[PDB]
Amino acid sequence: HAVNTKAGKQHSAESWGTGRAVARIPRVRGGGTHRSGQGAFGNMCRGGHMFAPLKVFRRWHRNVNIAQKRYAVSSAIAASGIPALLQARGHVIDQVAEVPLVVSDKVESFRKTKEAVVFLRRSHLWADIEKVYNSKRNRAGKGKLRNRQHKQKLGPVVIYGQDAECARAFRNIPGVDVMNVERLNLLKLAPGGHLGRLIIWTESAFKKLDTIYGTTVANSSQLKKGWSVPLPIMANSDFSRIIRSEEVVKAIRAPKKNPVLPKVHRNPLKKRTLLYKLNPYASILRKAS
Amino acid sequence: APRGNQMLGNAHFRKHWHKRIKTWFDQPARKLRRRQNRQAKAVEIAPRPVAGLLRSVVRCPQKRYNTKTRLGRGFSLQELKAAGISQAQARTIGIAVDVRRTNKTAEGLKANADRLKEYKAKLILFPKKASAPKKGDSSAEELKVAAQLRGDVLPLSHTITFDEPRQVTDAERKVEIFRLLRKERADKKYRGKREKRAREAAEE
Amino acid sequence: MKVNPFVSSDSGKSRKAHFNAPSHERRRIMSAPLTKELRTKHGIRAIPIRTDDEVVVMRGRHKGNTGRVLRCYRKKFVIHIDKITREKANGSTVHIGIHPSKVAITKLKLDKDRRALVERKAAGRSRVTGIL
RNA sequence: UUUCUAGCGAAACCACAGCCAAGGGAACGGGCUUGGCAAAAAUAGCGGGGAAAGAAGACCCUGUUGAGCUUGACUCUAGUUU
RNA sequence: GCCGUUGCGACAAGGUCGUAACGAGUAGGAAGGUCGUGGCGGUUGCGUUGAAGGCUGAGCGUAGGCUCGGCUGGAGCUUCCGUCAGUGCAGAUCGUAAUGGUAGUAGCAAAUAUUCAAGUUCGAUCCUUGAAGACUGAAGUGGAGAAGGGUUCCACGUGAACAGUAGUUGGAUGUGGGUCAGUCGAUCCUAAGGUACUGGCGAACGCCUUGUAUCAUCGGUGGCG
RNA sequence: CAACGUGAAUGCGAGGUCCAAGUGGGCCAUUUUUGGUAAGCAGAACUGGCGCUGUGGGAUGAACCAAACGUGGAGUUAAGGU
RNA sequence: ACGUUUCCGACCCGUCUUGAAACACGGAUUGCGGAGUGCUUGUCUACUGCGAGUCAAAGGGUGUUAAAACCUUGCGGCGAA
RNA sequence: CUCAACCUGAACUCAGUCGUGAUUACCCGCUGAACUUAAGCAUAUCAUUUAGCGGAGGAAAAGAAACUAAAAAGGAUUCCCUUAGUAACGGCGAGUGAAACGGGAAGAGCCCAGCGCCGAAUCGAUCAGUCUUUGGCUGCUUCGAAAUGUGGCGUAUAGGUGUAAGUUUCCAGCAGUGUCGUAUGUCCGAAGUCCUUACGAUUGAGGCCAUAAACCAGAGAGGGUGCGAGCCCCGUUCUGGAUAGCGGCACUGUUGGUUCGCUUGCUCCUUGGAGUCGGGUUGCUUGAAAGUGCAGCCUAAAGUGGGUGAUAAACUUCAUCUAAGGCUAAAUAUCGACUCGAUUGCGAUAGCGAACAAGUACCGUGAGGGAAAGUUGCAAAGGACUUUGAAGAGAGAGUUCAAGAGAACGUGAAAUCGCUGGAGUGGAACCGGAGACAGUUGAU
RNA sequence: UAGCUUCAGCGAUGGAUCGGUUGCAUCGAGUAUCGAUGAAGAACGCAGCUUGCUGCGUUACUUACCACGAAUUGCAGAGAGUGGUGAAAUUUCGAACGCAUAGCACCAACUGGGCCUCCAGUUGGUACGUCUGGUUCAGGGUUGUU
Repeated sequence: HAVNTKAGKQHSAESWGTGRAVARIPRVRGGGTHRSGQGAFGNMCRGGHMFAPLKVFRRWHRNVNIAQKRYAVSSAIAASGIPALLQARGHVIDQVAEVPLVVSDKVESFRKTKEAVVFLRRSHLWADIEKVYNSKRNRAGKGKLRNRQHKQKLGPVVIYGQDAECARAFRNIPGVDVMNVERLNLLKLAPGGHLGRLIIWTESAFKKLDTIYGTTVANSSQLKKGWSVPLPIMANSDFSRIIRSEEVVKAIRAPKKNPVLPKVHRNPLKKRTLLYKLNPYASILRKAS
Repeated sequence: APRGNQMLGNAHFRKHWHKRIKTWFDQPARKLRRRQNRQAKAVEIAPRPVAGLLRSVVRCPQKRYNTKTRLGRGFSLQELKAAGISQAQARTIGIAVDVRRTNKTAEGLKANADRLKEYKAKLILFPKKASAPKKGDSSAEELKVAAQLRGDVLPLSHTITFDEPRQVTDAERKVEIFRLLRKERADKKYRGKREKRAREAAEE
Repeated sequence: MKVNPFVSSDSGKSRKAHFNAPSHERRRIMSAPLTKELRTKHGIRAIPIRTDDEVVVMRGRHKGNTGRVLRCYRKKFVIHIDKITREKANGSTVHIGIHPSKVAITKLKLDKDRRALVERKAAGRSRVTGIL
């Protein structure tokens, strides 16, 4: 997107200089029309060019490291297998049988949205689609005027291994995406950059997963030359278990409290008990007196 | 006013560069257009290979590249004669002819001769008139297998091979490699001066 | 979702086409649905409304009223129905424009061309319903 | 003419506003300090003050800012002679 | 006593708490901002039983600002997470639009001058009629034209605007009408001069000469027909 | 290599690297001091200030005396005063 | 609390300036608009992936929620003297 | 001196053709600045660029080596990445600045002059036949072009003669048969206006046998309809169907024309562009540096000759092409024109100057300059009628969800201004701190 | 009291803001089509009532043909009217063509004026450069013949 390169610069405008009791901004020339003598060009002027007109050759697209793309896709796939992350992302998986949810290859044979809807409803995934239906709304702002009239929630994504044209059964269901396991899109696996998309795996795709993304052994992937599952920098990722392990407990010292300071300095010169506590001989001296 | 330790500026933007600007927003569109053109050409010239004419094997010119080979413009007349193909026959059969290239070495000639022989072996020739086949013409069950080839015809192989381990020989070990290299350099450098000295001695 | 690359999902383009459509296109735009009985009788779902048809108002402040359509004010995208009128201040009577999409056809004005059109629509409906 | 009346009806200017003495302060205050004082709303004049208004001083200087003109300034050139 | 900064410390926490000292600030540098604005990918919700916008009481926050209440309004708006920016105005003799004091004020004073009765009108210094009194004073405030204007010409209506008062009147405004040529002009001739042809020049659009430069530039009586 | 062991006072944690802003008109005062008849003049030395800074006092004041600043309270004072 | 009345304090903001309340300049009033940006090239710093490697270009293959995503480099850039 | 040729040059309202002038985004040839940077300024830079002139197309231009180079070599042109901010240029200052190799997109080759052979075997008008007639095919038609040479073979890979082997058609139209595309027209399409409720108006809320359920969904894009709609309508999906037309293909038939060739071996013969190249000097230009490209003047060739091999000159090793003649698609550029699809862009002071009777009103003699201006309501239902006034206008009334939506009509801010009530009011007014009053608000 | 200032309420002047949007900006795709057969542009004119805008050209807000199939609409009014578009037509200036450039003049036919040497009307034609051919020519320029 860019503004016209000549926008605001189509006036043969000259400054009046000093001595005319007006600002030295360039002004439209001529007469007989209200435009004559009005400020031109400058960004402060009505009808002038904006400040630093936006250029068409801006840096629109980006180069993204292939290794980092693969890492992100793998991390999204792994996060899709955590029920808590799906709930945090807002998917309704209250009654879902299992996560990851693998389904038989018959789903790839579907041809009718009626079949697809029946399958979803019996699998107890219709709650997500109902939430999508309730979530459809009007987008706020100028986006309405720009072919982005509505905003609605995202539903599950069905991943297939061998397309028997099964996407036709699912296209028309709101919020439901369909993908081929060979070419998995991060934009659909982690919409909005958030982890925990709800995925319906077919048996073929679930089996091909190991072939595509390999394992933790180096160069274990066959369809991605030299790729393998990344290794973690932390083996046990739950912070409380290490802290309360036997070795750590043995090494740790017993907990303490905040050191206690007197805080308030009293006046033993004015009081009796304090002075005697600090110096017991003062009582003897006073007795002698 | 550059300040501190900097690399002196070098940007070439002192011309009215805003008048000459080229963007690449149509790169995927151009990719799709070229794919569509390839598909149209394939339909037009089926079952012939989409790549078109067969190209020759070449050695890259300079010593920085002469250890590699690549595809050439075509086959030399010497190469065609060695392979037993006329220039006209090559033209009608779909073999590129490089009228400018000439062979000065048997190995280079023979590599392309073998390439031509292999292509001729793989070639399938349809009858000029379907009803009446002729000599040299391929057989019917061969024609039934004809399919369009995509990509380069007889693509080259760029795999690198490692020589088999062997034994180190005493003759090899006894050579003075550095002294040999320096001797060759000295001989080339001082050839002319030695010739001048020899001529002067002969005159004396 | 549309798949045709030559069909535009642009709201502005759609609105411009709708509001600058010529008369023959406004004829198609101003279509009305057949009642249930007429739909089972004729085999079609909707037809471009025509003068001298009989309709029943299905929505609005005049819902339930019946009558014959006098005019198809294509310029105003409305139809004037018999007996659906109000009184101006002076006392004169003016028909109230109703959008054909909010009425239902109760009887078709049939002639040679309209019969042919209904036959075409019914045959196409039968074909597609059989395929489905 | 001004003046008063009926009708009609602008503009300049305007940080906020308009009583003084001395003091000190950007060395000449309407504002600050100490004193003199201090009572609505107005009409007609007036030219002391508002360092009054008109104009980013046409004087002087600075700028590695110009332009008209001159020549024994530097570098060129139409033309002309050979 | 409270707020915050700094240092240190406790606690299974991008957090809470404890503790001692500390707290000036132009130019300038950093940090925090559940301060504010507009998009995008997502997420959380509200809405014709009333959104945005607008006016303004009960509160909240050191502040940037925010929440709620009441009234107006009639269709959108919003939480939080990332990320992006045409993201915050008191000034720039800033741009643009509108509005004040001045102020019912300066002023509407050159060209001698108007008065009486009547008419019309809702309404008359100003329109019309009559009577009177003055002026231009024939190198006119008279009667006609050239350039220019273009309907301003004439008739009948006129309510608003305009006629720097007024207006029943008007070069205004609405509706109509109006310019008649053998003899008046143009048309025709050439003047100063312009511009073509050739010719030459010119990278070219095209320029130069109107001249023996260029140049094979024709037309007149008669017979015959 | 063998032995010897912290050798004046007081105070206090120390050292290293990188990136970069603004500034590059200063002015005033005690003392010293050059030009000048002098100057609220021109030019220097040490230190402290104003600039960047409010607060009590000197009626008033950029620099003088006291004293430097989160927001409040009680008590006591500095210079100055009754 | 932008109401009234009392006691104390209280000079008009922005700007250049050693010094502004200045007899220095801009500012009659209000609304809306209004000024460190884009890109190329460096350098440092923070974060992320891999690591003697890393990134891969044009391109090709695929992809119809097809300008995306996914796959793909005897060779090229930087680094390894 | 008569007549007849040729050569040269004319006139024709002679028969039939062709050119002119527009367009600007891209393309080709010329002409050609200064601002600016160098912290001044003249070479330099801006820039071989604004401006000016001419000439085409759907692309243009270029293009089949008088090339790159120095390997074990590549092999027309165009374009991309890289080479590379490198070699190089530069008051060696500011600054400027390529190419080959390498990886790719696309790839297509050819024709003359000359020499030699046939030697007019060639061609235009006109006439007459004939056909599928905005053009073609046949001639004892008649004229003319052409020996100052049209056509055939033939061009550096050469070529030709003879000879031995093998091998031998190709174009254009018409009709049919299918096979496939069409930014080409026209026609055709699944499912609720169901019950209750809300509303001015629903598309808003709830319910519609069933474990899985209102129904359709290969259609839940978009728009319209009284804001909200897959299911009311147009539409959307059917890698949509039917139909008519345009095209491209493949095969059959048929009409016209055309084919003594083509390749490899052997034999003999043969083989090429001049005021051009090159050189001197001058000016411009380039990264091109004792001259990269271009041009003026002088000089002016040769025939294993000529050019080139990036430092000038002789004498030497070679390597590589063949200048001074010509044609040629694709990859590439470009929204100026016509037709389309989109968007992290603007939302009426923004976005094009122009959302609207916008290049309009208006201004200038002229070149030229150039605005402001969006919104009643779902529907005009646009306020009948009564009443005062000459009228504007007002008081009633009516329409409407609503008119305080009443025509300059959605909302309706601030500045500014008028009224009613309260309170203050001695040459400013505002303001911070602290009370009081009036007032506001809370109290299981 | 009035005036002035201020507070609360009400009302003016003004047109900000908010809410979309047949507009604009940018990106991408497909195609190649101006003119003497008169272009681009300009002028004038054309409707029952219609100034402007849009459309059109004397057949003038359009004729014919083909598809669809009942309207247009402000008031009238009477295979409609829309779309496509292959037939017909397409005013005057304008490269602009008879010469000039806001005017006047030549050629041929035909028609009317009674006849026509004179008038009037209609039709067709008369531009520059250039190519091919045709006709009529000029020159001791070269040559042949009497």
